[PDB]
Amino acid sequence: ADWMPGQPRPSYLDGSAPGDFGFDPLRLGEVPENLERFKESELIHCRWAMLAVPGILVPEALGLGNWVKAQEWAALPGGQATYLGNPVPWGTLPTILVIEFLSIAFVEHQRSMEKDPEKKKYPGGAFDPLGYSKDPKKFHEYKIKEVKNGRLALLAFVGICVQQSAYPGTGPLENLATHLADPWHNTIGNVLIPA
Amino acid sequence: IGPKRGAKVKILRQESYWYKGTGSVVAVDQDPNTRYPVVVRFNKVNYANVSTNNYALDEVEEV
Amino acid sequence: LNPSLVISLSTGLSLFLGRFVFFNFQRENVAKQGLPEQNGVTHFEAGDTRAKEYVSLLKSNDPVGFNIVDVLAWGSIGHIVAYYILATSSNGYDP
Amino acid sequence: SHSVKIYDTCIGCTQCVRACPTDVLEMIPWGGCKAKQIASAPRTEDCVGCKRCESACPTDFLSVRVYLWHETTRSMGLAY
Amino acid sequence: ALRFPRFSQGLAQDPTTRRIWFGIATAHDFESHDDITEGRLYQNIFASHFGQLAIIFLWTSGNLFHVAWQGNFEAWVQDPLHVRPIAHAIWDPHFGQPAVEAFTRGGALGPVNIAYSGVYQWWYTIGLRTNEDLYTGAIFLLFLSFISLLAGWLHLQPKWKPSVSWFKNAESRLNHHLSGLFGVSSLAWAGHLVHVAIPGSRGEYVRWNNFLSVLPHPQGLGPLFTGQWNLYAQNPDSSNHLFSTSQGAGTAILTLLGGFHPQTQSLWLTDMAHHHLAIAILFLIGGHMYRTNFGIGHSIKYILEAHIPPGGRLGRGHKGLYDTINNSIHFQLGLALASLGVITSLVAQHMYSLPAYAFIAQDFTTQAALYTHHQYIAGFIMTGAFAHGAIFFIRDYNPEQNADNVLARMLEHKEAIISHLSWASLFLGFHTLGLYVHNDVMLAFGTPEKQILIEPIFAQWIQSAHGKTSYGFDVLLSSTNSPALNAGRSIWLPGWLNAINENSNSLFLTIGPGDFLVHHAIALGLHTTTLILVKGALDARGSKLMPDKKDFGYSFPCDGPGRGGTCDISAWDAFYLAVFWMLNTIGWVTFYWHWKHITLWQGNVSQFNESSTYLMGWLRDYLWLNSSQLINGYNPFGMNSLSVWAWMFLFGHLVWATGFMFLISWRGYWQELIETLAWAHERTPLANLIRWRDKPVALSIVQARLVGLVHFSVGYIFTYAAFLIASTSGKFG
Amino acid sequence: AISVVIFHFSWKMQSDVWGSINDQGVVTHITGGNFAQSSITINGWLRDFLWAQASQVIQSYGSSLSAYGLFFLGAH
Amino acid sequence: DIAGLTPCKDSKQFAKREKQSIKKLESSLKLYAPDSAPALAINATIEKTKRRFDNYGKQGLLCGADGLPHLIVSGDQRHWGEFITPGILFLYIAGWIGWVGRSYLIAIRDDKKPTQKEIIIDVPLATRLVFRGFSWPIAAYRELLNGELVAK
Ligand code: CLA
Ligand code: CLA
Ligand code: CLA
Ligand code: CLA
Ligand code: CLA
Ligand SMILES: CC1=C(/C=C/C(C)=C/C=C/C(C)=C/C=C/C=C(C)/C=C/C=C(C)/C=C/C2=C(C)CCCC2(C)C)C(C)(C)CCC1
Ligand SMILES: CC1=C(/C=C/C(C)=C/C=C/C(C)=C/C=C/C=C(C)/C=C/C=C(C)/C=C/C2=C(C)CCCC2(C)C)C(C)(C)CCC1
Ligand SMILES: CC1=C(C/C=C(\C)CCC[C@H](C)CCC[C@H](C)CCCC(C)C)C(=O)c2ccccc2C1=O
Ligand code: SF4
Ligand code: SF4
Repeated sequence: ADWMPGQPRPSYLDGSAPGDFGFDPLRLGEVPENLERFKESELIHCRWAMLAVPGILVPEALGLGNWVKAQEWAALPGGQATYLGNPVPWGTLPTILVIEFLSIAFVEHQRSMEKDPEKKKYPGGAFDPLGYSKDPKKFHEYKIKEVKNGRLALLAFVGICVQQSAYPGTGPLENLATHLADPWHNTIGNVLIPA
Repeated sequence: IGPKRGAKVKILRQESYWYKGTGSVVAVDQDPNTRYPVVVRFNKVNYANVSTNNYALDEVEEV
Repeated sequence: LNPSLVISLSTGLSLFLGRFVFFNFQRENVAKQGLPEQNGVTHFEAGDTRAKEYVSLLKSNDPVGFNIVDVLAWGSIGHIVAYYILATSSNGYDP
Repeated sequence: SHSVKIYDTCIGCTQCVRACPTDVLEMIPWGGCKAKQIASAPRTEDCVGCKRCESACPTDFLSVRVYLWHETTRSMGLAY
Repeated sequence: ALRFPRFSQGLAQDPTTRRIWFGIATAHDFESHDDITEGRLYQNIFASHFGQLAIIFLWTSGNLFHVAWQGNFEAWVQDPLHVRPIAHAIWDPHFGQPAVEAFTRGGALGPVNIAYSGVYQWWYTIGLRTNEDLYTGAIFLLFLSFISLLAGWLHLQPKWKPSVSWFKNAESRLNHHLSGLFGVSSLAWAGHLVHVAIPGSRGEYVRWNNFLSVLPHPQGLGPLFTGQWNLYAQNPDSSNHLFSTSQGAGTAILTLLGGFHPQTQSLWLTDMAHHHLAIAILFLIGGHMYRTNFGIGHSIKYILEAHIPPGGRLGRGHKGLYDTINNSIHFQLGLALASLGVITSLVAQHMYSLPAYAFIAQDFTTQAALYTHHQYIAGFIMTGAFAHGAIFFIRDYNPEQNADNVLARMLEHKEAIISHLSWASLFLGFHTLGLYVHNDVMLAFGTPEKQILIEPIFAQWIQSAHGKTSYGFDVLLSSTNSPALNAGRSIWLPGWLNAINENSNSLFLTIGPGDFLVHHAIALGLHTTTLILVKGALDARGSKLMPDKKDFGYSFPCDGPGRGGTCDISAWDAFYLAVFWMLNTIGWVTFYWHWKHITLWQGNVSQFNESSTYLMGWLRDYLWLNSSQLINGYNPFGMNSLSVWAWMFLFGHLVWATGFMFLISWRGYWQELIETLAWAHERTPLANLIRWRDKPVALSIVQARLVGLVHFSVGYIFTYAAFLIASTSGKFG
Repeated sequence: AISVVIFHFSWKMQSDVWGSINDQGVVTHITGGNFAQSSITINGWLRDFLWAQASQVIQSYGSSLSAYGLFFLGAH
Repeated sequence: DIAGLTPCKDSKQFAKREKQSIKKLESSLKLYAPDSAPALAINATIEKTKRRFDNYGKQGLLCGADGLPHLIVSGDQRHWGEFITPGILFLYIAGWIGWVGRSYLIAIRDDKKPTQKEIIIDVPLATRLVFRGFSWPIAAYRELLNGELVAK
């Protein structure tokens, strides 16, 4: 097993699946049909966090709004969503709320009707315009690069969420700023060890 | 026929005090008219203070 | 908020969803777990004469078979979503 | 009258017949056990249901079983 | 099949007095009658439910009628805190003149009983005002009683007898019961609160003759259909509202205020109207789940069949369970009794702490009787739930059609289940009793500071999460900036936080070490009672001591003195044993409820906080202290209105103790004795002429367990009710 | 049988025999002759005998008689 | 403080209780000559009463309105002496008793007539097993890991 040298890997994880480093200490994927669903579910999680982590960091580096401040314009009656400074001419709460439900539910239900298991996770066609999946050897290389970047993104999202939990209101980049103030005092040590 | 003397058999008759336990074969009645020919001894008495019972060939399993 | 606009937009979308986007899935699942059975046999087949499926109502000349029960079902969800939006906007709740 | 039944695990040791206080049971010839006899219950209308017979029986799981049932003045043991 | 038990020739042919007894006792066990069919079984049950409805309606009708005819309802409604409500007149020619005077109470012209049922507060709260109101209510329920008998009779006629297949249409009955029996009834009940009860509370008089010309809300249905629902909450009653007057009366019909109407000390009517409307919507939506005649909905069988964990830790999951349940009426009644038992306790717990009825919070004896009545009803109902689980396992369970499913797997590991209940009961008993006995000894030795007095910190932390500030835990609703506190600040939390931190109501009473100990007593009782009952159900089919028990049925005397002895080996006997433990448990819970409240009502909770940590405290400062007025209801110096309860108190002790005879002395002793009386009777001149038609015999083994249990239970209940009512009413808390 | 015999004994002696005599001969019995009008009902034995005379044992805690308090509860 | 209590060292009702208790004993003390055996004995109780009350105050025990110590078993680190700590000690001893008890039934289970060592203790064997209890957590965990602790 690569994920923990000297540890025997589960017998159903042989390293062929992209990102199969033999990690499954609870043996969740011992039921083969669950393993395949879990493969699909992991990629879906990976691709969302890979979109979100830029979305959480890029606007904080730029104009006002850490990923939590970008959401406090709703809730309280009023509604004045601003994209890149300009208040978008439709950024009221019920407008995007319906648009989000209708658009996301439609494309998510469409995803669920695919019967083929390999197209459930690697559909291709329109979503592979540049033909990156044409080469079978190169196809599998990008499969691993996808899952590894996606697991890193999921890991970053957890940090973002857990950091927010510890320093409410702050943003992840402000956390890094506060860290670089004096790294030997502004650490997770304060969180793990109060005062 | 039947298990050998001193065989260690698991009891499979459900209503038996020794069900799923094990005893020792005392004798196997060779008369083919005997419905329950395997005599088995156990080390603990049942509620009637009896320590041995007859079983069928299908009710006994060597272990 | 215009009530007629909210109600008829909600019902419109719900009816649209049930006819064009969710129809196959709902039909597939009804076929999957079909009529209720007692001891391996439908209530009607067992003698519950009052349990006869009303094939007359279920008939429809709609291309996909969207019938009057579908209109009642998806039309009900629309009215429920509509009146949730209307009542929720009628108050001045502050979280 | 109570029901009495004999099962073929019976080894024909006769202990129930001797225990019975109203002569419900008898031994009859049989080819199924070494003793070549099995119990029988032809007079259960006199059966009172004391179950002295079950107390006597050596088989792991009783070969004689008494199912108490409809009461009569015989099963209730009344002398009046 | 020619005399008394027409349904049992087996019993009709019994020449002894036993025939009469068992004819009575088995009349409702339809499954065991001569030549029952499945159809007749359902049909008899179905008609029997109509007869039970008829009795329920008839009973309510009499209560209404007797209050209208002989009660003081019209004076009570004009001064609800200074009039003892009258149940009915009493007319007893055994009374002496001092008993006639003492029982003449209320505004009545003769001896009466005072009602501890709470119907005055109930009927007043929902709108009843006049004796006439009560009369036409009684007549209407009399009509419902009659109609229920008409349908019962009707559906026992061959043209109208329902088929088995109809009784087994589960999906249709659920849809109708959820949306209709529950939903529409709740919706309609909210309609009554809005149209009659709420105007009544605001000094208006809405009845059938005028309700069409009066608006429930000035804006009509406009707001309902436009979605502007907030208008209905707009102008709620003032916190200074005087119930049944327009003083401070508002116009809201649907509110979410939390807490209590400050004068009545009970929930806001406009909150209860909103509650019944809201849950109605949920029942009405929920009643569309199951497939009937229209090509949509679920199959319960398919749903069950799908719920099997991949990985096999529940074997075949729920496969087969639809027909196991749908073909067994004991399974169904077990689930019914189990569920109704939970919610009967819920009723008792929630009604004392969140009363719905104006001026019932200050009617201390009523609150005591109502809590005690439902916790005992709930206890009996819970024992029946397991008893019919046992009966299910014997009469109805098919091992092969349940093979390897969650139900069969319970039987496979019964020793694991039973021995852990045994362990949990042993742990709770040793330590709870050990701790009380330690504290007692410390009190005995003048060293109360050496008690073990564990703080109920987990429950106190839950009370703090609910907003109670007594303990300084500052959690959730006790915090200052929890999102939970922020979200409800604008709605129900102002009225709720007020009620929960008022320490003279019953909402979330303050708790210390005394509450800790008796809660573990209660957990002991729940665990031990279920031990008896679970062990009873799971061994009903067979044990190693009796591996063929299923062939003998639910109740049989025993299996004789062989194999070491087998008294009390049936599942029926496990039930019989569990009743003692249930009566024990409810005793503990009701003692606790009462003693906590009587010291609350008296203004010194500290009497309970200190005397309850040791058992001499309960005996002396609860039972002995609170018996002094009751046992003087009559004495060598006269009597007073507590005379009945003093007499019933001793009556209860007598019935209970008589139960001990049937429980301790067993049959053979008595059969031989009766024989000498048979002889004596046939040898006594003049009496020789008379002859019995039924041979006298001692009671059956099982019969005596029952007769003893019934005596024990009856005296148990009558003793405690006499004490509960007398002690509380002799002072009004 | 023996329980009511000894109860009969205890109540009679405390009521009609035992007690303190005065300087002039005014006897004050322990329970003051209450046996005649009280011991003819079961309520009289409940109230005037058991409930009243149980006072001592249930308030014995904290004194040298407290071992009777514990035995009272233990025997129950 | 925790659960609205206050430290017994600051509690007025706690102090009152000690005072009423000593006064009770002094009412008996005054019956006897000061050299007498009862006087010494009642005085011994009095000093023990005083030691007890100061001890509970110095151990950090919280008191309720009743003036009596109330134990905090929730896990709070200021009160481990009230449950966690004596509880660990109980489980250590209880497991020692049970592990030793099982060692003896196992040691005699293959003997000729095993019930003979159950009604007549083989004391020599028992003196050899009595100290297996010292390490029951390690021994019981080890029999678990290699199929020896539970039967199949
Ligand atoms: C809308 C249609 C409808 C309605 C209203 C009912 C109503 C009823 N059916 Mg049903 N039934 C239906 C359709 C319907 N059915 C269909 C379609 C079928 C065939 C598929 C059946 C087949 C059927 C059978 C076979 C049986 C019934 C039975 C019953 C009765 C149950 C006993 C009872 O009174 O419960 C009353 C229950 C409630 C009011 C619900 C409340 C329950 C909660 C726990 C109580 C809440 C308490 C609340 C707080 C009260 C406040 C306190 C109070 C003092 C005010 C009830 C009258 C039984 C019966 O008795 O027959 C006579 C029976 O045996 N039904
Ligand atoms: C919905 C409620 C309900 C229903 C429909 C049933 C239905 C049934 N039960 Mg069940 N049961 C229930 C609730 C219910 N039970 C509860 C709450 C318990 C807990 C007590 C039980 C405990 C129970 C047991 C232990 C048994 C049954 C049995 C039965 C069956 C026949 C009963 C019979 O013929 O007795 C008819 C009884 C009579 C005609 C008279 C009985 C009188 C009772 C025993 C004493 C009443 C005392 C009374 C208060 C005296 C007052 C004195 C006064 C001074 C105040 C039948 C299938 C029996 C059976 O056949 O199963 C195989 C059986 O043995 N049930
Ligand atoms: C004055 C102090 C005192 C006294 C006299 C007792 C007396 C008793 N306790 Mg208690 N107990 C106490 C303090 C005390 N306890 C404290 C401070 C705690 C908190 C830790 C407990 C927690 C406790 C538990 C959890 C249990 C007892 C049990 C028992 C009974 C048998 C224990 C035994 O050694 O059998 C001799 C030992 C054996 C027969 C071996 C089996 C029993 C032990 C406890 C197993 C221990 C190992 C196991 C891994 C730990 C439990 C795991 C988990 C459940 C916590 C006995 C009535 C047991 C009981 O009630 O059984 C029904 C029991 O299970 N006590
Ligand atoms: C006050 C009376 C009383 C008491 C104390 C008990 C006690 C018990 N019953 Mg019981 N029961 C009673 C009345 C009582 N019952 C009645 C009236 C009935 C109706 C027939 C039943 C029917 C009944 C059934 C059917 C069941 C029980 C069960 C239990 C056990 C419950 C678990 C428990 O608390 O473990 C703790 C144990 C105790 C509290 C017992 C006392 C422990 C003593 C005080 C310790 C002694 C220590 C000391 C050194 C002894 C010195 C004595 C000296 C002479 C040597 C327990 C043994 C259940 C059971 O066995 O669960 C496992 C069970 O299935 N009971
Ligand atoms: C070797 C001793 C031993 C051991 C390891 C256990 C272990 C256990 N018993 Mg058992 N038990 C024992 C003796 C023992 N028992 C004895 C003597 C009795 C008769 C009183 C019981 C009666 C008993 C009951 C009634 C129950 C258990 C239960 C249990 C389990 C949970 C813990 C518990 O409740 O403790 C409870 C312990 C007791 C009630 C009393 C035992 C304590 C004695 C003092 C310990 C043995 C001393 C022994 C003489 C040592 C001699 C050794 C020496 C020669 C070297 C656990 C498997 C429970 C269970 O099955 O849960 C799953 C349960 O319901 N046991
Ligand atoms: C033929 C055709 C057509 C037409 C059609 C239409 C136009 C439709 C309509 C339809 C509709 C239009 C429908 C409706 C429905 C409705 C419903 C079905 C409703 C329901 C309701 C409900 C259920 C309600 C409830 C409630 C209440 C009562 C109160 C409040 C609350 C709630 C809301 C819950 C078109 C052109 C398209 C195309 C071609 C063909
Ligand atoms: C034997 C038998 C039987 C019987 C059984 C019984 C009798 C049972 C009972 C049971 C019971 C009696 C149980 C109970 C349970 C309960 C529960 C399960 C509950 C839960 C709860 C919850 C979950 C809650 C939660 C919460 C809270 C707490 C707060 C608020 C929020 C919430 C709501 C979330 C039968 C018939 C089946 C059949 C077979 C055999
Ligand atoms: C005392 C009693 C005797 C004898 C008592 C029997 C003969 C009962 C005699 C009762 C007479 C007929 C009076 C019955 C009075 C009842 C109030 C009648 C109620 C009638 C109902 C049908 C309503 C035995 O039957 C015995 C049997 C099993 C062990 C315990 C018992 C029990 O100890
Ligand atoms: S029960 Fe008694 S009488 Fe009937 S057969 Fe067995 S022994 Fe003979
Ligand atoms: S006792 Fe059992 S074995 Fe002996 S004869 Fe009668 S039945 Fe057969």
